[PDB]
Parts: sequence; C-alpha cells; structure tokens
Amino acid sequence: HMIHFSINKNLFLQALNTTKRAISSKNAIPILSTVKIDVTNEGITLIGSNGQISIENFISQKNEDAGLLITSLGSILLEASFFINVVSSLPDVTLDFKEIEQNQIVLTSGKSEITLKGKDSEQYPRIQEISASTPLILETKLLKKIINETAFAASTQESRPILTGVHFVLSQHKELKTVATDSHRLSQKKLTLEKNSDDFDVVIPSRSLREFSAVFTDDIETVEIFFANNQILFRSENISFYTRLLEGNYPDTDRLIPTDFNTTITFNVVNLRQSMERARLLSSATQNGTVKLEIKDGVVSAHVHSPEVGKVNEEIDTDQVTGEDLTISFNPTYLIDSLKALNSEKVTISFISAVRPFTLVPADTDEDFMQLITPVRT
Amino acid sequence: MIHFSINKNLFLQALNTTKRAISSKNAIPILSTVKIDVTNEGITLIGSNGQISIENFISQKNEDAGLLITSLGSILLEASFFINVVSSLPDVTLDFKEIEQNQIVLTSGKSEITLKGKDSEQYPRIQEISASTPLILETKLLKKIINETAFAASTQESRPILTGVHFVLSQHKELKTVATDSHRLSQKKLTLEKNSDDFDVVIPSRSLREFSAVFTDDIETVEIFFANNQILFRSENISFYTRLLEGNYPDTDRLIPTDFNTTITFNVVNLRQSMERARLLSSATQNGTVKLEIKDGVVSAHVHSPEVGKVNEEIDTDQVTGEDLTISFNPTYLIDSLKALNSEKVTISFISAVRPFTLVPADTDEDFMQLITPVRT
Repeated sequence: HMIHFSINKNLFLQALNTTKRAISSKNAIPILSTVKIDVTNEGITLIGSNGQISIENFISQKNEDAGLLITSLGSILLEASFFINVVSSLPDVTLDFKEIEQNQIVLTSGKSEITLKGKDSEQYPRIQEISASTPLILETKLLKKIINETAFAASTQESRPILTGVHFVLSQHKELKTVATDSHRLSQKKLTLEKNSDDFDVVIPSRSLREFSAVFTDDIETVEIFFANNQILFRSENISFYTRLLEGNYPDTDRLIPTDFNTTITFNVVNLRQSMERARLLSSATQNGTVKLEIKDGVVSAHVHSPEVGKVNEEIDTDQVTGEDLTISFNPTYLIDSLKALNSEKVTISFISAVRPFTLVPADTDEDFMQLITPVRT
Repeated sequence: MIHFSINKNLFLQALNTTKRAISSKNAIPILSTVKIDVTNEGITLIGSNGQISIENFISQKNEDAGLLITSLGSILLEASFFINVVSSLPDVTLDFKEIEQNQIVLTSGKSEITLKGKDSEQYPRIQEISASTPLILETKLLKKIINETAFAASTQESRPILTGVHFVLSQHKELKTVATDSHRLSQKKLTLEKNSDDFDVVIPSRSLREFSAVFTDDIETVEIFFANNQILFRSENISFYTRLLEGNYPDTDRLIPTDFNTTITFNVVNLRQSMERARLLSSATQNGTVKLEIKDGVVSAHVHSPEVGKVNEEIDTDQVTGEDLTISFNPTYLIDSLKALNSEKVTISFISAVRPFTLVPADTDEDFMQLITPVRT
C-alpha cells in the first residue's frame, strides 16, 4: 500500500502549519521532528508531537474546500520544517502527492516536480488513547479568555513543575476555578458554567495552553474536553489536541487572598501601564529592579532610582484614592502583566501594607477575575 | 547649560536618523553615544561609528519642531537607551534641561526622567571635507543605483576594495557604477542631464545601504562632495559622511563578453520562483548549484541532494535562440539578479557552460547589465 492523493495546496499547507505547532526542530527523540501522514479512504490525517503535546489534524475526502482525491492508501514520515517549506514553495493551486520506491514522495505541482526522502512510519510512536468518556463542552473563546487571564502568572522554573501549569477545578458541577502562580504573583479567574458537568481537578502546563489558543482558530466555536489522570484531550471536528497533565498536589491558593484593606486606588489601566513601562526602563538597569509607589494625601507617584543611569519621578493621575498613605515597592513587570491581562478601562488595586501582597481587579464589572502581587521589602 | 523644549515626535524622528550611524558595540566605546550640540540656531545631533557619520540639524526657525532654546551647550547620551526613553514619554512636547554632573532632566507632562550623560569634549570631531562645488543628484536616482548594484559587492574582508561600489564619472556626464565579488557582477551606466567634474571613487556598500535609509523620499536631491578618503551626501538639514575605499578597483570592462551562442527570455517573477524552488533542495548540498538544461526550445532545472531529494522543473520561456546548453550555477546569484530588476521580462545570454553569462532587462532603455560565473559540474 503506497500513498497517492491530490489536494488544494493552501488547505493542505494550513493543516500542516497547525500540526507543526506540536513539532520542535531539535527533539531528544529524533523521529519526533517528522510529521506523520496517514492516508485512509475517508481522508488524510496529519500527526505531530513533541512528547508534551500531540496534534492529529484530519482533512476529510468529503471536504469541498480540500479538493482531495485519494487514489492509494498508506503511511509516511517527512521532516516537517523542510516538507512544509517545500509545499509552500510550489507554484499551483493543487498538488500531487505520490509515494514511490524506498519511502520517497514525489510532489508534482504544475511543471515543477520535487521528490523528497521520507521514512517508514512504523517507528513513529503511537499516541496513548484517552478512554471513551463524557466530554466537557466549552466555548473556545471562553477558554482562550481564561488562558490569557491566567497562564502568564505561572512559573517558568522547571525545577518546580507543579507551578508551571494552570490549576483548573470544577466544583458543584458548575463552578470553574482557574488559578496560576509562580509564588510571587497570582492570577485567578472564576466562572459558572451555563450547563452542569462532572467535577475535575487538573493542572495543565501553561505552554500547552498557549498552543491550544494557536491550534484552535476562532472559526471553531466550541471544543470537547476529555480527562484522564495522565493527560487531557481537546477535540473539534477535525483536530485532536492532547497534552500531559502535571501530577502532584497544587497548593491551596484560597488562603493567599486578602479580604480587608487599608488603601485602595482606582486607575485608568492604559495610563498606569504606560507609567509602569517608563518606570521599568530605569528599574531594569538594577537587579533589584523595583518601582516605588508613594501615596500621600490623594497624590500617587512613582519613583525609580538607578544609580549611574538615572531617576524617574512621575505623578500618576487617578480616578479615586481611598484609605491611608502608603509607600510600597514591587516589580513593575508583574503590574504590567496584570494590567495587560485586563479587558477593562479601569482597575482597582487594594493594599494592606508595604510588605503584604496587594490585589488588582477590573473596576465596575461582574467578572470574578482576581490577581495578587507580592511586594518587595525595602 | 543646555535648556530647550521641543516637539517630541520630531526630536524622536531626528534621533532615529542619527542612530543609523551609531552601533551598540564599538572599538571606540564613546561612539555608542549621541552628541547633542545646542546653539542659538538650533540643535545639531551627531552620531558616528568610525565608517560613517551623521549630523542632523534642527533649526529653531523650523515651524514643525516647536523648538525653544533658552540656554546653550552640549552633551553626550548613550543613544539606544536615550532614544527609548524619549520614545516612551507621554506628552507631545518635551523639556530638555541639563543640570549638575552631565545629567539631563527630561520632563514630559507629569513624568520627569533624569539621565546620566557624559561631557562631550571626549567625542571625536567629524572631519570637514575641503571646500568645493557640489554635484547634485536626485535621491531616487541614487537609491535606484544602490538597489541595482550594492548586493553584488563582496562581504569578504580580505579584498576590501571589492566590498564597495565603484562610481566613475567620465566625459563630464557618463556615470558607471559597478560592483562585484568575483563570482557575479552588476553594472549600471547612466548619462547625467547636466555636466559635472569627473570622479572615480569606491564607496562601501554598507554605507550605501545606510544612505538609502537616512534620506527619506521627501528629500528629492542631495549635494555631493568629494575628498580622497571620504564623501559627503548633504541635504538641507542632514550631513552624511562615509569613508572611501582606497586602492585600485579591478578592470571590470574586460569581463563583459560580447558575442553569445544562446539566449533565453524569461518572465522575471516566474524564473525567480523556479530558482527559489531549486534553492530549497540545492542549499542542502555544500556547493549547491542548479543545472539549467536547454535542449530544443525546452528549458528545465535540476537539483539532486542525495539523502534529501531532487527537483525537476520545466520552466516556461518567452523565447529561446542558439545552441543547446547545459550550465550550472549558484541559484542565489540568479535570484539576487532578478530581485534587482524592475522589468517584467529578462534576457539571459550564454557563451558556454564554463564562461559567465549576462542578464539584462528585456524591452527597456536601461543600460543595466549583470554577470554570473557558472560552475563546472
């Protein structure tokens, strides 16, 4: 059984590019740099993986846009980057894909014939199948929104794996909590699901979640989620996206969130971001790298002193300041991250002291979106 | 000490132009800074990297700058950082005040940012070119030359004269510009509508690439002045100096073959795209070439990369004449030559599989000529 099919170059190229999102250049298992191409009666399946995530992108014969004509079945491996570059370089709207002697594929497109050396696919590792379960269905724009609101807060230190993921908890059949922290700052988003589902408690690598947002384009309105202990699957009509879960107990984060406050300030999000980025230009010349907010009698100001380099003294305009005076220093990158995560015009930040973590929420909104930032003692 | 106020965006635009001549790493460390001279007339921004120098003048009388100068002087600031800070400031105007210890307080709205600078006495002077009458060329004429030739120059530092472009004015109106790296060559000849004094110079191709980015299209002309070791392109407000390469540029006229045995006229974009397919596979080889096979009126391209793949393409042709031929060459040289053409078709002319071939744009008045040396296979 040797492969032979033809297809529309662009729809093919798109599917390859989606699949490539799970394929690294250098992998510790050499063969995982290849894309795997299974060709059956029903259609073509593109498989890619890197040991953390795997993508199965299927193009069905019956898809009108594919212009997919299948003559012979079979399987093959090609080095993904190269193959993808070559297809992309072909001149015509459709192309011929014909396997021949010794794992070679001839690509005919117009008057241009290009033969690439592939590999037998038996050596490619089969993907472990999540057991037939009841799916959880979420609107994808909701997931992408959770991801943008939380994944940046997760650690990037691989020596503490559990905090490199996002913690997802469904309780009471409809209460969804998502939290991420790197021990310095924290992000938490809570929803109520419109429909009830069976409870779960998982930790999903943040890198996997960033790929989820890239793999599932907005054309796909919902996705089905299946849970195992080791892994989890997101599936649309044509795409299956598996990722590993992080084993271990996620820390109890609820205790971390304060309830009573001495000072609050309500800021324009954009203006504050621009103030913190200015602050950061000078504070990043230092290792300490902190901005100092001074709040005296309704006036709020930012100060950075980077010896040898310069000094920032800026008054920041505010919608509202309540409570008592406060002087507090923090890493401005965390504040910026927090701000970039908001979709609201305004932000309410609430404080306790110069040494206790402070909270930030979007102002004037139903959203249960809560963040924390630990200040720096000085 | 310095004190002026100015529109931030015009200041920023002027600093980003000057930056073109400032590198972050330098043998002479002080050259990573921009020098700001402030006089009654205006502000002069100076940068230089040892090869090129830019002086950019903003006049107080410039209506767009909103420049008000109340105290004079001069200072150095580390260019990249300073430019980033100015760029980040919130208000449309900027107050620039020098204080104690070569510090500059930048005030923009409610934001005040102080930067440590350096005394400017240590910055090296730009060498004035000797008094002379200018040569005036349309900026778009020069840009066009630069895109047509600077890429053919070498990047190997071992024959430094080949890393520049050779410019020769002869008979007071006959301009030849040529570049080569010994493997491929580019030549553009022109006649100036007005006479000028003869010259013969070699201008580093990196300096030419910066020329094209310093003088935006709103500068229609520039005045050019010559010394033996440097050259000045000057517009109303910008002086751009570059060093010249000294030495004898090779006799390039002796390299252009006269009579041919085979010619072929191609659509330019079509050919480029076949060559780019040919280069995906050939770049996997060491000395990756493409073989052009011409038998009857049929032209075809071939590449074989033993453990990777192969290309077999029939290239559509507009016209084929003369003897059959099989010739091999670096596809990148062909691609570079095609990218440099501004015409729909190209005419390529061969002698044999081992002698260089020429490319000219087809059906045009332009005296624009390229050579590529094939490889024996």
